[PDB]
Amino acid sequence: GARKKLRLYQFLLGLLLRGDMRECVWWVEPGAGVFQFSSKHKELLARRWGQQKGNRKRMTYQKLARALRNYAKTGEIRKVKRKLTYQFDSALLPA
DNA sequence: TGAAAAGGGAATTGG
DNA sequence: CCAATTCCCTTTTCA
Ligand SMILES: *O[C@H]1C[C@H](n2cnc3c(N)ncnc32)O[C@@H]1CO
Ligand SMILES: *O[C@H]1C[C@H](n2cc(C)c(=O)[nH]c2=O)O[C@@H]1CO
Repeated sequence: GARKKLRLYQFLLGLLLRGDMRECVWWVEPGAGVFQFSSKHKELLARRWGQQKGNRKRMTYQKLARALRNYAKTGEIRKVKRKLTYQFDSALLPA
């Protein structure tokens, strides 16, 4: 009996779709899947991610961005050439 | 002028 | 052994 936990891209996509923590992350170009983190309030979302996963240490945005870097391999999220800006693969977005 | 932002290697670990 | 987590290292920017 192995318990399921959220993946980072799901956590973030759920935040965006529901308009939660809109002070910490927001759509920049929603039709294109492009979103961006708040420069001042991103660590609050980071801590919320750590709690969500029940990790032993406090989650910081450095460790969160470090995690996002690995998605370059599988392609669910890529970094965009804009400050604290990222992009979801379009197969995660409606038509 | 140092915090922030951007990369990175790799050992680790819950499940 | 995935899917991050954790820790540490770098360079570049600019507020
Ligand atoms: O101690 C040096 C460096 C520091 N300082 C702060 N902001 C600076 C900019 N924009 N250019 C150069 N030096 C900067 O103050 C002293 C120089 O005035
Ligand atoms: O492919 C490897 C790793 C895999 N493995 C090992 C262990 C200890 C575990 O808990 N899960 C798991 O999938 O088994 C193969 C042999 O070690």
